[PDB]
Amino acid sequence: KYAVKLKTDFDNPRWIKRHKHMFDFLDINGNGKITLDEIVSKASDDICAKLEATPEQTKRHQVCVEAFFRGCGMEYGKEIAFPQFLDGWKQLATSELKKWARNEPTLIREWGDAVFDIFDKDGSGTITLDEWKAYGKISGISPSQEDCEATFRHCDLDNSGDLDVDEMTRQHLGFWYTLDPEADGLYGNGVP
Ligand SMILES: Nc1nc2ccc3cc(O)ccc3c2nc1Cc1ccccc1
Ligand code: NA
Repeated sequence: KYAVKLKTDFDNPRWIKRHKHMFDFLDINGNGKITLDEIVSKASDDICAKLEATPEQTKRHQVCVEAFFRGCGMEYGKEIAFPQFLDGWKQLATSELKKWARNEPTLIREWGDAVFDIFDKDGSGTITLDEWKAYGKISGISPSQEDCEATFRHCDLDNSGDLDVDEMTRQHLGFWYTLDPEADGLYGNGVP
């Protein structure tokens, strides 16, 4: 009655290969295993150092990356291979889509909040192309300057050509969770 079907396509190779691409990126030494320890050191503490984020921003960012990948079933001290990684993404995505439909806070959005906070010079919550290019290179999500520019042509921008968190979070829902065709090309040619 009150039920609505959630947009998912977890059996599609295009969604599987998206997270396989990122898993290999996390799998620095290419041994097929990753840990939450490495994610939080690389994907958080080391990004915030290069971005010169404040200590509190560094802490808040760590809390959000920590919580996000715990929603994937990862815990400190546990090695994780891709099959488990992808099964956790199925659970994470399904959970996140329900929270979103119910207007409950989502891990993807809070992660986005922590990132935008680092680039919130004036408090209006804007990310400029130049800021994104720096993030994309430091986080490794988008080192190519061309890809970063494609991301901004792809996204809806404000009057200054800038980007806000709601937009990027809605893109992320389509790109990482549901495989919405509207999110295709979010990172240009950097991520399939
Ligand atoms: N910066 C990222 N870092 C990673 C790192 C590993 C990932 C592994 C996945 O399987 C899927 C996505 C990612 C990932 N996605 C982003 C995008 C993002 C940008 C801004 C705020 C929040 C997220
Ligand atoms: Na590894």
